[PDB]
Amino acid sequence: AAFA
Amino acid sequence: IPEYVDWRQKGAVTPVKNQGSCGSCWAFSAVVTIEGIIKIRTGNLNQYSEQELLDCDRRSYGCNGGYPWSALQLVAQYGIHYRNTYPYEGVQRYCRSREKGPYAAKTDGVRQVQPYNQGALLYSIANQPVSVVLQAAGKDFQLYRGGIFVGPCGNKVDHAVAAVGYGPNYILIKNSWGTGWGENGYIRIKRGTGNSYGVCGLYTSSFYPVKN
Repeated sequence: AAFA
Repeated sequence: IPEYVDWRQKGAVTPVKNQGSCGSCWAFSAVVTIEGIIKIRTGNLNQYSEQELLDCDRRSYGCNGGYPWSALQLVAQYGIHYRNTYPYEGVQRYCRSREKGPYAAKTDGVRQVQPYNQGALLYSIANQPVSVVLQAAGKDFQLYRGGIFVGPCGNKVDHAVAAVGYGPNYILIKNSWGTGWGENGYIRIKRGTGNSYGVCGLYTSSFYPVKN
């Protein structure tokens, strides 16, 4: 998944 | 491999910043990475635009998700502008790179540090700062107003920051929040405990460009  | 490594007093890191209500961790962490290296050889300290990285990196999900390791790669491939010719606004938009004109900074590659190895993290952090991740969704790390974070926290990595020094026992990290957090936008986590993953999962996946 992507880092926010 | 000094007993102490601070790049601040080394003239490598600039003032602190905030991503704001923008989930853009990743682009900020990067700008600091590239930045560091850029000043390590040339002897010229610069503030590059993260906003650009947001609007340009479609591989990342801008204002809410990304890969500190796309950003860098991106730069090396293309480049990156100043934070003046592309100041941060906080909202992802149309790539201005091209429209902005000639690039100002452009690296010569990106490499990753072998996950789960402090010994390895340091070395690289010794040769030049690095982009590192961890658990911030933390309710403690969220409240940190100065100290040495031990926890509690988890292994559910989901926020990217930057390491700009370490000590015999504390690792120094630059946060993408205001200077109204931790110790003036800075936070010291503890190393050497056995926790391979590293407290808050700070040893999961780290990175950095290359420069000749």
